[PDB]
Amino acid sequence: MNLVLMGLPGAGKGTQAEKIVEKYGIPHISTGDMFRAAIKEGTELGLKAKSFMDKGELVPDEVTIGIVRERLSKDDCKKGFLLDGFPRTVAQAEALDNILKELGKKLDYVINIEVPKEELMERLTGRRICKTCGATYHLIFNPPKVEGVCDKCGGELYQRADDNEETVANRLDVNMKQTQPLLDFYEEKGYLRNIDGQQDINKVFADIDALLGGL
Ligand SMILES: Nc1ncnc2c1ncn2[C@@H]1O[C@H](COP(=O)(O)OP(=O)(O)OP(=O)(O)OP(=O)(O)OP(=O)(O)OC[C@H]2O[C@@H](n3cnc4c(N)ncnc43)[C@H](O)[C@@H]2O)[C@@H](O)[C@H]1O
Ligand SMILES: [Mg+2]
Ligand SMILES: [Zn+2]
Repeated sequence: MNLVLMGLPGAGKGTQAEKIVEKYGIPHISTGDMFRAAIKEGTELGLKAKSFMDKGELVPDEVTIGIVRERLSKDDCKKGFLLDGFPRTVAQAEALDNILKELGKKLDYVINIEVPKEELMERLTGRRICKTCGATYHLIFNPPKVEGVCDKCGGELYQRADDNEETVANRLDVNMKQTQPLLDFYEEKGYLRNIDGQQDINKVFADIDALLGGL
């Protein structure tokens, strides 16, 4: 099961990834998580990635493609993987097509979670994230059981630094620009599937899981 999740910032990629992982346990490969970890530990690639992230810009394609190519070469990706947030440019999609050729592999689906851009700033500025397990919640749209507390592991919820209004405006503009050409690229391959991201979280997943049924 070789999958890509795509979607504009705040459409609900991470939320659906956790469900897909919870049910199928395929590795979750998130370029955002990889960069964020690189930052936590002060590698030079991490420190250079931070300046783009802080501004809501994309990290350059060469860097991103390099780390994905190395990550997909591991034994845990031999039977399946869930790419989350990569590709997000056509150039990344071309790279991925060729990385996969090198490995003797092919994508099964690119799952695009669609939500109108005009709803998305609200989704990110109100997001709260578990410090321990990374599960996400939203103060209005999807709150936790107890204010301040993750329902999964009990950890404390924080605001991600790039979920600032100004950074969010730039992330939506940057990703909007990249999205239509990427959609066209995969629509031509035949394995792009669009999911209505406006529905409730379980129903979105239901729609995704209809596709994943043939493992
Ligand atoms: N490939 C690449 N190339 C170059 N640079 C790269 C890169 N990948 C990453 N980067 C760099 O790293 C940065 C961060 O990238 P990354 O971490 O990938 O962020 P992103 O793509 O902006 O996605 P987000 O995590 O913001 O949103 P999400 O859709 O996953 O939302 P969630 O499920 O939490 O949901 C959002 C909110 O909505 C809520 N919610 C979700 N679903 C629903 C629903 N159905 N109903 C109600 N509320 C919902 C949630 O509770 C939550 O509060 C980039 O800006 C860039 O700088
Ligand atoms: Mg995410
Ligand atoms: Zn948690």
